[PDB]
Amino acid sequence: AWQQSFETYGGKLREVLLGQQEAAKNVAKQLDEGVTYMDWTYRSTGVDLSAVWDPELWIRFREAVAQNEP
Amino acid sequence: ELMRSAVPAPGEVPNRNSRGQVAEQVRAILDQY
Amino acid sequence: TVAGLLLTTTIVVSLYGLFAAVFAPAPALPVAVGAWPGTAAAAAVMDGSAAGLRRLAAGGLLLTAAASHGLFDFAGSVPNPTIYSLLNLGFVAAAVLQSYFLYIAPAWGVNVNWDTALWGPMYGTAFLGLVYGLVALTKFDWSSVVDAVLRVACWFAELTMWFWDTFVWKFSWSEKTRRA
Amino acid sequence: CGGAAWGYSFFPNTAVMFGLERPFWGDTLARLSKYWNPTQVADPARTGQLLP
Amino acid sequence: AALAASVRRIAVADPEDPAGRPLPGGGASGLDRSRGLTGAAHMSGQEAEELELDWGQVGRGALWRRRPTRWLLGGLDGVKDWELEAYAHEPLANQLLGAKYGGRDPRAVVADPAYAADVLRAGPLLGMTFVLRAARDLPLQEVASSWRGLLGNYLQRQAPLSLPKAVRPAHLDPTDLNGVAWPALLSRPAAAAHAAAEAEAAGAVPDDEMGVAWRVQSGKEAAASVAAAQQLLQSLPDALCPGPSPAAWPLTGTKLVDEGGRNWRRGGSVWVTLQPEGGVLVQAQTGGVVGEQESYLLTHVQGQEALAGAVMSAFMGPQPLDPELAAAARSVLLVPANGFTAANKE
Amino acid sequence: NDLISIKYCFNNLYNYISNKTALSTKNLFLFS
Amino acid sequence: LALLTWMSGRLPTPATPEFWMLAYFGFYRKVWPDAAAWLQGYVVPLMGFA
Amino acid sequence: NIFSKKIISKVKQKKQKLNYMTSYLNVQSEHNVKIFHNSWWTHLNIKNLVNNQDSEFINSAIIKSINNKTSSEKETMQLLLMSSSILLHLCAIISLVSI
Amino acid sequence: FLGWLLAPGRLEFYEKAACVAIALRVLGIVIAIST
Amino acid sequence: GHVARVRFYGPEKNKVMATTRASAPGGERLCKVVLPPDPELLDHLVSNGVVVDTGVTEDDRLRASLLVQMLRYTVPFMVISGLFWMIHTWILD
Amino acid sequence: NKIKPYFEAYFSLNRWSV
Ligand SMILES: CC[C@H](CC[C@@H](C)[C@H]1CC[C@H]2[C@@H]3CC=C4C[C@@H](O)CC[C@]4(C)[C@H]3CC[C@]12C)C(C)C
Ligand SMILES: [Zn+2]
Repeated sequence: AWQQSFETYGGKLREVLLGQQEAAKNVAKQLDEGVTYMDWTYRSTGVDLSAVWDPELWIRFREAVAQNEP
Repeated sequence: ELMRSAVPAPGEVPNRNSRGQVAEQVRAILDQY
Repeated sequence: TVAGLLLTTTIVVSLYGLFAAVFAPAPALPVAVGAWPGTAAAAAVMDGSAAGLRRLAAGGLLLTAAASHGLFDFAGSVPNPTIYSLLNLGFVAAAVLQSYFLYIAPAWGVNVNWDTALWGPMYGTAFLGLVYGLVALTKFDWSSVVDAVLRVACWFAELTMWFWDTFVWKFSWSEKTRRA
Repeated sequence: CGGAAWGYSFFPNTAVMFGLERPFWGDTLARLSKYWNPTQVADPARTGQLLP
Repeated sequence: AALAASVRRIAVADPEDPAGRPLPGGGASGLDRSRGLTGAAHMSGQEAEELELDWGQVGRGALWRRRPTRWLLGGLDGVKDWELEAYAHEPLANQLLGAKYGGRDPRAVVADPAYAADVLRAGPLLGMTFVLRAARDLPLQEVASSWRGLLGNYLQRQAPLSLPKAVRPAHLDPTDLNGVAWPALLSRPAAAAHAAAEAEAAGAVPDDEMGVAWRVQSGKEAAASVAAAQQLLQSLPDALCPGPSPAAWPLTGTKLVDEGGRNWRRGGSVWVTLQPEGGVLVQAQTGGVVGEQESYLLTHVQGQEALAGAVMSAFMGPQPLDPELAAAARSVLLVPANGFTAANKE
Repeated sequence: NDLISIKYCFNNLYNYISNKTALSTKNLFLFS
Repeated sequence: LALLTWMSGRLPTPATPEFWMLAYFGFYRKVWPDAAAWLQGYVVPLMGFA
Repeated sequence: NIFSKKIISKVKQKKQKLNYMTSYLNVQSEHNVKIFHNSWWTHLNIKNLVNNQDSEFINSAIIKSINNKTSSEKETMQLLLMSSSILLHLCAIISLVSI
Repeated sequence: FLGWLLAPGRLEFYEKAACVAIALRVLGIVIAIST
Repeated sequence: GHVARVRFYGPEKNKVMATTRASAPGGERLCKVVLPPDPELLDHLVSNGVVVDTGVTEDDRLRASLLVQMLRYTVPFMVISGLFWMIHTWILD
Repeated sequence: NKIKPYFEAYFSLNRWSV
């Protein structure tokens, strides 16, 4: 049932995303660089997740799914 | 030669097997058929 | 209560606006040294027009101050509480239209920020009257905020219980078991 | 120590318990840069010191 | 070209034979030490002086879509559109305004409108320059329309102006293009006073102590000039935007605007400088890391006294786009005429 | 916020001019 | 609040000392010194006082 | 397209073979879990052989430091130290035995 | 920690236990549905 | 001049994630480097036009790491219990 | 859902001690 609504959401959001094309590539950059090094976590949640997080493993995961090479 | 890096590449490093991998290699070649 | 709190703060804010505006002679505009040494009033003092037009505004906020002190000390038991609906319009309609002009005073090219002793009370009273109209439309009972805070606290309790039982120490471990 | 580098102590060694046993690179950089740069306050003019 | 593309610093060997050990030159070159920065290139004074960076800053202001109000929560409603600052050639300022207005009480000099008329008329002789940095993203069309609207009104209420009179022809230097004449002229006999007097005997006599022989615009040249200027302005909104497809527009194809060509990227800045005889030079500079920044020369128009006077008044006239900008400009422009300079590079 | 720094600039500039003129008059008078 | 409710078995209300200990220590010495600045910067301009 | 898919898969397997076999110059091999005589150096307790069998600086330094840094205040600090240490050990044991 | 948890001996124990658990579950299914 | 940007990361800020330009051998990658105490590294970094970036670096050190250390000590038991639960109950229902 | 009732009660013992 997610596919039927996903079809209507696709075209609905496609033009809204194609409109900006600059904020859409600023927020994506910020979001990616912020999930890479989880250094925003202490001031926002109180648990400093940067001590147990591995940026290299996340970068390798990203590139692996980008190139499809496990 | 002036503008060459001396840090080779990630790609032009050829594989070299240790002894355990040599053993695995000969086994996988003999049980091939 | 809540509407009582709004009306109380309205009377005291307007009281302050007057007691500060008139009990002192007048303000002095920013000099802005070097502003076209000729005319156009740049780097100058103030004048009759300004002073008196302002002395007016003070009287307007006094009028609404007295209206609000009357409504507070009269319907603080909120004679008959309802037909005050008349005065209510007179306290809301004006208010919103006032705010309208203020909401476009930046587009009008006015300097509203250099002098706090005049625009502060106007903006604050417009906001207070508008939120009073809003709260009178839906009747915040001064106990509904208690229900709101209890809802958010119940949600965050449900959150920390899940967190504690999943990541720190199971609830089946730390609590005692019966029958043996 | 006699050469016995470490030991057990029955006291919990809080630096491990709170994770503060590594020294924050900038601190070490500062300490070393100040160790390898001895300062001369006197001047060889007043004190008749001609050689290092 | 590729060697300059990188920055690799290759030491040089001492041309005396024995060992050829590298020379003790070294050096970090505080301009190159400044790549990787974002805004500007911190350069520590004397380096900026020997680099011929003679345009001090005089004033800062902004062009708002909406000025913020204290009384709204925090004043977050105030949306800025541009950040403006002004620069002026400090040696020429100290030579021009430093002979007459220097040596008096600054407030007393600021009190009379003669100084104001001076600084509004003596602009294009100092090479006055104005920089506009886009505080946010901006579509091009609205910017064009707003600038036309805001400058046409100055262009109409513009009176015939006072212009300086040419004391010398100053031919270009054909054989040696670089060769500049002034190092000789200011020490021509080392007593250039009387020779300059003889030079000005031909054209006109300096109307004051500053040395400028002014000239008010005639009954003519004050109506066709403004007409041609209005013609130039009326050709703006579709020159930058010809046709409906932005892909063919000039700014499309360079990082100054979005890849879509429809919005001006935040951080890009426009530079406008004014030469004396009605010359306007406009350039653009992308924003971001100092190492990858670009610079474009857009157009170098000539002969529009109307445009020069209109912009000089729009920034420093009796009714400008922001008052404290021009006030501070006049003040710290009086500042270096007393010998010193802003940003004390001595 | 530049205005305040400008005030201080003009104060110091006037003090500079005035102090030098005063010392000039005084010293040249002492010579003559 | 959640952990005390789970441990002691009753929700702390202004009638009980747990509420006031939590209030004073927690709120007044950890959350007040910055919520105060937030309010003094963003909500008093929404009123008349400067 | 399926034809290109199949030919690409064949050449990929051939590249992997070549890299496992000799000097091929653009590929990355995959590694495998090792399940056999892994480690080998842990099956054995050899502490008693290497020290030829055939911790005072610790406590001194701890106590001297809490003395030196912060009347009868040293006694309060020392009692606090000892008490909190014993309580840590007891809490650890009880929490363990509660599973 | 994971190097200690997924050691080969522990891995073989997990394998054996999973096999026996699957066997017993499917036997429960078999004797239940044939009833 | 092959490196574009370095990003110091970690809780004590001695690892960097260097990014290489397009002219580098192998194109553009991200490589992790662990750094020894060398007091000449930062001058070398800035005088070659490298965007050197740091973290947030909290000043407490003991209130920052205290809820993450509690987790480092408590999570292993949760992992072990979940694994054995999977085996002996999610299968042997 | 071990703690909801204590809030619904509003927005709607070691016998050996004694
Ligand atoms: C207007 C106030 C001020 C803007 C300063 C700029 C935006 C003005 C001053 C000089 C002008 C140009 C001179 C030559 C060009 C090119 C020519 O093709 C047509 C006319 C045109 C566009 C002129 C129009 C745009 C220019 C740059 C503030 C508001 C920024
Ligand atoms: Zn030792």
